[PDB]
Amino acid sequence: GLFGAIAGFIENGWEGMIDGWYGFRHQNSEGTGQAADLKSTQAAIDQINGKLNRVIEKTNEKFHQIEKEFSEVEGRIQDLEKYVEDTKIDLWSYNAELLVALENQHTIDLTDSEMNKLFEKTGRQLRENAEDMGNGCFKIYHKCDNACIESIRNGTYDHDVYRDEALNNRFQIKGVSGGGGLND
Amino acid sequence: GLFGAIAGFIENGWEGMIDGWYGFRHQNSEGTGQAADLKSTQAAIDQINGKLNRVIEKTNEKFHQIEKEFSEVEGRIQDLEKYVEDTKIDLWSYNAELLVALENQHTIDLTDSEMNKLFEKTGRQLRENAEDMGNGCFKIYHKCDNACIESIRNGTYDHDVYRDEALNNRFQIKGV
Amino acid sequence: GLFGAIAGFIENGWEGMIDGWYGFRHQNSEGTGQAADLKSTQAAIDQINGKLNRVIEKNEKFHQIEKEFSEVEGRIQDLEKYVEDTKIDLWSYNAELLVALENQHTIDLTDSEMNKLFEKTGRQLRENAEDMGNGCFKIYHKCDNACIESIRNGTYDHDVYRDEALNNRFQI
Amino acid sequence: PGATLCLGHHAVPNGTLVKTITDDQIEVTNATELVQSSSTGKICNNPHRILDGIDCTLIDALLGDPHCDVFQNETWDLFVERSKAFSNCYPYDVPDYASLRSLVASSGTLEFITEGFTWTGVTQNGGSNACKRGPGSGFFSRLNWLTKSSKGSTYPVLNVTMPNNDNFDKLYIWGVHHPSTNQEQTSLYVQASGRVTVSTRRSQQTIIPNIGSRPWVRGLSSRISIYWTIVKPGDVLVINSNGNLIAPRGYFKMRTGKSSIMRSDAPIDTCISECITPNGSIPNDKPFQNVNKITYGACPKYVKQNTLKLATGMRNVP
Amino acid sequence: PGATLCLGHHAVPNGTLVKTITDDQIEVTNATELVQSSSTGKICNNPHRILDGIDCTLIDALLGDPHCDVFQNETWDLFVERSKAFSNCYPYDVPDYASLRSLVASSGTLEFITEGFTWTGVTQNGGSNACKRGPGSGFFSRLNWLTKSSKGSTYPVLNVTMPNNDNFDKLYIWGVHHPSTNQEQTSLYVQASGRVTVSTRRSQQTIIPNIGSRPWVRGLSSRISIYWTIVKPGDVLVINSNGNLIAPRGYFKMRTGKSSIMRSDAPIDTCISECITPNGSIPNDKPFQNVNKITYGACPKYVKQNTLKLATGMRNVPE
Amino acid sequence: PGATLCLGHHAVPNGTLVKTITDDQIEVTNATELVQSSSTGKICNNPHRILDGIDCTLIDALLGDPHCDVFQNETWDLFVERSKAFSNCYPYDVPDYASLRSLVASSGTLEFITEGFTWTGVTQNGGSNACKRGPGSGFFSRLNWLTKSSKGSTYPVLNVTMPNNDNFDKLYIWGVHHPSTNQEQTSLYVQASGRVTVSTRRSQQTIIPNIGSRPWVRGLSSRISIYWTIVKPGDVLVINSNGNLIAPRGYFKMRTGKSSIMRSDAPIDTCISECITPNGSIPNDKPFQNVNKITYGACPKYVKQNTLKLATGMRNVPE
Ligand SMILES: *[C@@H]1O[C@H](CO)[C@@H](O[C@@H]2O[C@H](CO)[C@@H](O[C@@H]3O[C@H](CO)[C@@H](O)[C@H](O)[C@@H]3O)[C@H](O)[C@H]2NC(C)=O)[C@H](O)[C@H]1NC(C)=O
Ligand SMILES: *[C@@H]1O[C@H](CO)[C@@H](O[C@@H]2O[C@H](CO)[C@@H](O[C@@H]3O[C@H](CO)[C@@H](O)[C@H](O)[C@@H]3O)[C@H](O)[C@H]2NC(C)=O)[C@H](O)[C@H]1NC(C)=O
Ligand SMILES: *[C@@H]1O[C@H](CO)[C@@H](O[C@@H]2O[C@H](CO)[C@@H](O[C@@H]3O[C@H](CO)[C@@H](O)[C@H](O)[C@@H]3O)[C@H](O)[C@H]2NC(C)=O)[C@H](O)[C@H]1NC(C)=O
Ligand SMILES: *[C@@H]1O[C@H](CO)[C@@H](O[C@@H]2O[C@H](CO)[C@@H](O)[C@H](O)[C@H]2NC(C)=O)[C@H](O)[C@H]1NC(C)=O
Ligand SMILES: *[C@@H]1O[C@H](CO)[C@@H](O[C@@H]2O[C@H](CO)[C@@H](O)[C@H](O)[C@H]2NC(C)=O)[C@H](O)[C@H]1NC(C)=O
Ligand SMILES: *[C@@H]1O[C@H](CO)[C@@H](O[C@@H]2O[C@H](CO)[C@@H](O)[C@H](O)[C@H]2NC(C)=O)[C@H](O)[C@H]1NC(C)=O
Ligand SMILES: *[C@@H]1O[C@H](CO)[C@@H](O)[C@H](O)[C@H]1NC(C)=O
Ligand SMILES: *[C@@H]1O[C@H](CO)[C@@H](O)[C@H](O)[C@H]1NC(C)=O
Ligand SMILES: *[C@@H]1O[C@H](CO)[C@@H](O)[C@H](O)[C@H]1NC(C)=O
Ligand SMILES: *[C@@H]1O[C@H](CO)[C@@H](O)[C@H](O)[C@H]1NC(C)=O
Repeated sequence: GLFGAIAGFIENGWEGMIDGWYGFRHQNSEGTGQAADLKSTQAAIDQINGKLNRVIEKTNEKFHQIEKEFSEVEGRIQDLEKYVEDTKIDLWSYNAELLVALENQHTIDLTDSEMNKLFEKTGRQLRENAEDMGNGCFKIYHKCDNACIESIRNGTYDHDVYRDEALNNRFQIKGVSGGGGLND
Repeated sequence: GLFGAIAGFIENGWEGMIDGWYGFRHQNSEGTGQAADLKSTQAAIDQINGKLNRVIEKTNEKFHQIEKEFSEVEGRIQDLEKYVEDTKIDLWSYNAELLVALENQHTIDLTDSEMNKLFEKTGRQLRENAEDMGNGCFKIYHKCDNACIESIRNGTYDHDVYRDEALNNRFQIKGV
Repeated sequence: GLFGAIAGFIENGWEGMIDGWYGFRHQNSEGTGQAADLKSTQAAIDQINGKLNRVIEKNEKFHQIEKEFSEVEGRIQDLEKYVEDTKIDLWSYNAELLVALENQHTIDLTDSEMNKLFEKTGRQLRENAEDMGNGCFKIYHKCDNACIESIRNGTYDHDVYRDEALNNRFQI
Repeated sequence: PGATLCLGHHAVPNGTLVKTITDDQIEVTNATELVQSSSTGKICNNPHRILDGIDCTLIDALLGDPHCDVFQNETWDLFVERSKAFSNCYPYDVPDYASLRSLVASSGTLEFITEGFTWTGVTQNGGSNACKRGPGSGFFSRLNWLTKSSKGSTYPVLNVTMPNNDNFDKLYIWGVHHPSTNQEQTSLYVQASGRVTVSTRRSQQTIIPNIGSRPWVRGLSSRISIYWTIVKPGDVLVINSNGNLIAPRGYFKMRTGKSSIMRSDAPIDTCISECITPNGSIPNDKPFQNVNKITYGACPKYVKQNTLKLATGMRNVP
Repeated sequence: PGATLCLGHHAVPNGTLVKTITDDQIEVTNATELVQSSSTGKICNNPHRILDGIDCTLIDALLGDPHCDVFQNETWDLFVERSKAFSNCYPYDVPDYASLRSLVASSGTLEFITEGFTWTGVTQNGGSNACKRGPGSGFFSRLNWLTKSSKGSTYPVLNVTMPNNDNFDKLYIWGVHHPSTNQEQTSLYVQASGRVTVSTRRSQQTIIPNIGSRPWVRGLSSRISIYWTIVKPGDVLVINSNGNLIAPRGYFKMRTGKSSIMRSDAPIDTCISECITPNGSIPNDKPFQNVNKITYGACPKYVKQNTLKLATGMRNVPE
Repeated sequence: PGATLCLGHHAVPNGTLVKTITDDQIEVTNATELVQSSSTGKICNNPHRILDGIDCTLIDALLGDPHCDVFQNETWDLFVERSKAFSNCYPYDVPDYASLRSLVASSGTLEFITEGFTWTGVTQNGGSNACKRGPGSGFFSRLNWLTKSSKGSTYPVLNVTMPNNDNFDKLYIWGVHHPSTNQEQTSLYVQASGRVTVSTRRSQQTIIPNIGSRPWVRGLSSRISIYWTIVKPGDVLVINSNGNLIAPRGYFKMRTGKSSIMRSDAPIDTCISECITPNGSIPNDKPFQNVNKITYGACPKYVKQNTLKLATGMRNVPE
């Protein structure tokens, strides 16, 4: 995939995830949980559908045509009839095969792309409160009960609320005299 | 778009931006400004012209051909003449339909791409002195005057000059 | 390129790298080196090769229509010539469109594999490095050769160096 | 102290392999098949008007072979010709048979309007044992076999004319009789050599009968050759002949439309389907099909592949 | 005390919908039309040589139908036939008319060379009042109607030869006369039924005339049937008739090139277009056109779509 | 005291230009050619059975022109007709020559089975100095010129029948003789007018000879016209004539398969090659070719471009 998230830094999919194409697993003080993300899931589905409906839109209607089977040998004129029809099937077989190979290449990349888009969105929303662990997971540097997680999934998460707590946990250096702040 | 910036984290386009395809808006101690970016605007344009010039390039001279209309019913040979021309038109019709659809998809995606590239390009300049606000905007944590905004726009900006100031603002931290 | 790595924030390529399509050049205490990343190289080459095998995959035709004529005949010869000329134009179009599409996609997937390796590296480095904006990472701690190697085979434990690096980054 | 948030995508246990530009087979979560590769083996009697030839070819229905009389005036969207069709009238051929069959099939009608030809001086309505009609002798319903006058022993130049003052095209089917011996030729037509010229203002056909021995076909060595003439509105038919004329009795109305003809052995049964193949109706929800290159109606296009999977989901990584 | 730098892209007040792989309609900032769907309605006389048939068909101009005499030795890139054209000579037919029309149209010239055929023993330059040249009887200019000698009963077996000693192909047009009655047959040609055999070294045609009535046209019940023979260099024509021969007076010069013929009722005009349709010239800056499947020149390709919009700008997002 | 780790990609000293959707020419490290534009100049004799006609056409090999007797019972995948081929027997034509040449070429065989036709009342094995065999006159090997009986000067109504009791289709080749004078007609066949009628249960052909002069070929103004009839299993051939019959001696076996014919002046060579063009074999490791639109075998598809470059490396951006 072009974007490197599905079969990329995401190690593998979730078979337990059965109500969405993309989502969030987490761990916090109240344990683990899972939720599909509807927006990115629908975005993929709408595009695939759009594509699906382009390709299967009924366009072809023909009635009286040339003969394509013959019961006697005639030479020149029958040669050309067979030639004409053989030439057409080949062109259409080629369009056919090219279409699905191209389309599938693209379906894979746009679904890889959605995953990637969801990951960057979540990252951008976290700001300085988390770090990209490099495998599709963010490590969140403050206390984040279930209400909190839900605020990141629904996009209401206010980073400012936690920035002080986060930065404080995040950049502690063992060798200097700066662990946590102890001012009240 | 596959890259998530246009109709993506950039909420919308600027109709007042009329001197370029991509560019910057800013606010600093001296008020606000807008400026278009040339490299990305031309990179997009050059790509689109390249393909428009390919597509519309004249490539079809035909002179004597088969008849395509008839004024008497004839049977076999005329059946073949109509079938041949109708087969042809259908294949060229498919080609043309597909052509435009593939191109329009790519066009939308490269322009999305050029926009994303300019953003990443600007992110890398700023190093640790600013933060991606998640909507195509950077909060810059030092005092950056017009000369300074202009140095980010023309690509000469020196982050070390502003780093100690910006780092100190980014990481200031309140107790409970 | 769509991804902006090749002919993008990487300014040029390395003629000296003759054993990979992608790789690392490093500088540290111990000197300078260079290695190819075999995985991203193999991913590129695998995708080019599949694309090639599909295209150069072997039609067979035998008795056909005549295509050159030694006598003026009119209506039936007209049609025969038209059939063949129409055919040739249609395949000619296919051929042309095919390579243009493929070449466009080759350039972009190789740009893509470059970008993916640069990002894989950045994620390993966590808070211990900064992206200089030209495809280089400034590493803020003492990284000898076995350290550089650990990055290149993806076993670099970033916690080992975080303390050192963090204190070097946040300096004056 | 902290939390971890993990972004992910779904997967299924075992998905489908598809082709791409760079991979021959790669696994995705769902795919859909784009080639119709099968049929029920029945031709749907709806929505097209199917007309089953059964024992009759279209041409035998046109000419009027007695066992085809039930087809008089029929109309069809599709005429279906069967393997077991047979001719049972006077042995005949049709120069350019494929064209008459084509143009009649495409017209979609056998509406026949008989006209008052006057054949002065000859005997009409001849019949053969090769074409029986009940226990009697007979002939193609639409043709009029003419011979020397009953008691004069004379055959004149017949010279009749018939104008088209209608607003449609008229189709005339006529014939020429080829005897086996000179005794037969002069016995039927008096003149040692016949002639048949059928013409309009701008076009003409003139035919010379062939005399000779031929293998028996239904007890006879003699033959009829079938010809046709289209007469547009405003034009005129003229028939001229001094022997061997198999006379037209009138014209077929001609139409333009979606009508055609198809060879097939598939039965016709209750269902609705826009697309017909010799192998039975097929669904047209897919863009392509591999059943038969011969089709009729709203049809998927014929490709050589028997399968083409279109991916409808992301790459599958379990 | 700080600053904000915002990245962004332009938008316009009103964008164009276009089709994509994924979307039936999506708004971009700009697009361009790839299908030509309009014509000025006139055929441009440049740069292709246009000959307007007017009252005449090519075949009638080829044969020498008198009101088509103005087309003698003419040349064209495109011959234009009007539906108002009409025949005004001896009633005739051309077996495979379409092929004669095509091969001549494709040759691009009615250049005719008379040759000194000798018709020993017959009256030449026959004429009819169905084919008037001015007030009086006449015939096609390029054909020569031979009848019995002006002595009572003689029509010999005509037997003549004409060699192609040139380095181009020669096109001979000739004919067979079909009288309307037996009296007519023997009165023109003496013999009860005639014959015409025209042949070269590797080909032959013989046509037997048929006596009988055809519908009345310009006073006649008779017909002439037109035939042709191409003689290659080195080959030699032979004409062998014992009646009913409508003779050639020479040959047409054959050529190869871009020449054709088109049925149109569109006025010629003084302008330029490379592409011609029965509808007039159309511009060829677009790769496709929806005007007519019949074209001539450097033309956009015919497609069944009347519009195809090619996005030439980014996606359009105004809020 | 830190470290730099750089990410990069390779480059080559001089790479190759390719086309893309957006760029006419853009440099990549490496491409490959998809259009075959060269031939070895010679036709490879494996894996297809090539048969060189040399001086002979297929129709002459079929009929049995004496200088073609070598080709009796020959078979081929590809029959090769040389431009230098010539006829040397009775001057003849085939109406619809191209179709007979097509269906025989496509049958792949000239296997002949002589049959025991009985020609009662007529002299057989007519010959001509236009076709010379051994010390005297001669004729086409597979045809049988019938003339009047030697004493009595009498030519009967010929009536033979011949049933097909095999399970294959038989091809019969027969013909009609067109004399140049009545005197010649009657001295050969007695009857002033001849007639040939060949029929099966499915079909019938009656041909009437035409008396008169065609151009001199090898001494003759006379001509023979060739016709053919296919007789299916369970069917029967009836031949009925009272003059001018060029009778058959048997039938050609008919087959279906991959057989064809090609016109070429390429020498034949001992080599292996799946693809043949008039120019010689071309390799088929590319999908397209610019060599000839005429091909036989497993062949690249003909296109108009003489080169198409397929990039197989990254974009090349030198230092
Ligand atoms: C020319 O030769 C052909 C072939 O011999 C002759 O045709 C033959 O004529 C006889 C009698 O007219 C036919 O015979 C019969 O067989 C059927 C069963 O098939 C039977 O029902 C009859 O009672 C009778 O026995 C024979 O079929 C027929 N052959 C063909 C091929 O038609 C022909 O008569 C000869 N022509 C002349 C003018 O002599
Ligand atoms: C065979 O029958 C045809 C038709 O019945 C006869 O043709 C007819 O001959 C007459 C006498 O010349 C033609 O008549 C005239 O009508 C035109 C207008 O159409 C008018 O301008 C003349 O002044 C005259 O009144 C008639 O049109 C022509 N009919 C047809 C259909 O061709 C023909 O004469 C008969 N043949 C013989 C030899 O008996
Ligand atoms: C009808 O006219 C043609 C042409 O005038 C006559 O054909 C001619 O017959 C003479 C002798 O048969 C041929 O003469 C010779 O010339 C060749 C060289 O070309 C030479 O090899 C011979 O020794 C002889 O001198 C002449 O070529 C031939 N003409 C053509 C063009 O075919 C024909 O005889 C006339 N018809 C009748 C039956 O009189
Ligand atoms: C549809 O009917 C055609 C009958 O014509 C079937 O095709 C024949 O298939 C066999 C082997 O599969 C071939 O050997 C014949 O050459 C075919 N005939 C022709 C003319 O192609 C076909 O299998 C049927 N298909 C389906 C799906 O029913
Ligand atoms: C170009 O000319 C043609 C023919 O003169 C026009 O096409 C006819 O269009 C009507 C309705 O558009 C149909 O009823 C006829 O069937 C057409 N003829 C055929 C066979 O297609 C056409 O519309 C003109 N186009 C332009 C651009 O003016
Ligand atoms: C293959 O052979 C053909 C003829 O044998 C060559 O084509 C001819 O090429 C010349 C050069 O343009 C033309 O003027 C002729 O019109 C050609 N014939 C046709 C019908 O196109 C061709 O050049 C040969 N190929 C090679 C590679 O030698
Ligand atoms: C055949 O149709 C014609 C059409 O009007 C009619 O005159 C005639 O009586 C019909 N006979 C039938 C319906 O069999
Ligand atoms: C629209 O695009 C076309 C081609 O890209 C260009 O000619 C034109 O100038 C553009 N129009 C505008 C509004 O810029
Ligand atoms: C051709 O082969 C057949 C097969 O038996 C044989 O009858 C005949 O003798 C052979 N032909 C020749 C030229 O002898
Ligand atoms: C160029 O590419 C082709 C196919 O990718 C390959 O066969 C060849 O080895 C490459 N050449 C170089 C210079 O590596």
